[PDB]
Amino acid sequence: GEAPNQALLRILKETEFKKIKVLGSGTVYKGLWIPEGEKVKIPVAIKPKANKEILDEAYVMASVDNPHVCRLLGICLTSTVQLITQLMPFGCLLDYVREHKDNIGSQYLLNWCVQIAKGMNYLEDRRLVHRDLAARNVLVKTPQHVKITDFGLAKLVPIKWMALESILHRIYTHQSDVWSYGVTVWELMTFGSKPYDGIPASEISSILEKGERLPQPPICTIDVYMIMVKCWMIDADSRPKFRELIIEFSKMARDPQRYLVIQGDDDVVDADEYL
Ligand SMILES: C#Cc1cccc(Nc2ncnc3cc4c(cc23)OCCOCCOCCO4)c1
Repeated sequence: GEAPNQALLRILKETEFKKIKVLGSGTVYKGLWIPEGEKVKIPVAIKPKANKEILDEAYVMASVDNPHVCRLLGICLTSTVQLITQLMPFGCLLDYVREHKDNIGSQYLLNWCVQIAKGMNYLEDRRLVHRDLAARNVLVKTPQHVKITDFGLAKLVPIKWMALESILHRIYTHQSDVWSYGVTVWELMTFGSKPYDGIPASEISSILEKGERLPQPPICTIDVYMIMVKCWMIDADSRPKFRELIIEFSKMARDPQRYLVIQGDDDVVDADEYL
């Protein structure tokens, strides 16, 4: 009794877009997409067995439409399978936060938390479990506007971001995503620290069983840290809902310095305007 997935799968002529540079290495390039009969230029990222998987990704990305999730613009079916998406010029948020450590205020950190919760709440609406929420998989369109990406694991192994019940019984829920939301917030609040750094993943299951959790980040008031901790409750239903994380961080974002203590407080069209 599910709704029909009427998303459109756009097939792009490879002559419609111009690669311009490698961004990473699986390979992602920067380029420009010029819809043939349209006077627009669109900044884009361009990304058996392997083909099957990347098309699962294309499936998920084409089926989401929300200001805080990356949506597939199209695929190109040439010698290889290329996913074409909105270019996120500032890269992923894990790198971004490490590079600008000394220039990120409480307002930005809390706003990122709100926007990521909105993206995740949207995916919950769409009955989608991301299964790989993490700061590396959140992209930065502008410092003011981040979006969740990498749906290569989503469904309707990153041990250090995973709910305990996922490490134990490979169970995954919107509430196991909340757990990953909490590890991702911890990544941001520590300006990109590696969680459980030095602790091999084999030990993670046991550490979490003894009751250990990531420590309280220096800039974090107990209010913010307490929210993180709640995402790490053993009882998955005792963890916050995304719609609540949105609300709580919204409140905090209205007075950020009360919640984070930080020393120093032509013819181009962005994809978001190409509908
Ligand atoms: C289709 C598709 C698809 C599916 C999953 C992930 C991505 N990934 C991306 N989507 C949009 N824009 C990006 C911009 C990047 C980038 C990756 C991007 O590479 C991060 C490495 O750091 C370089 C920093 O350079 C600045 C810009 O880099 C694309």
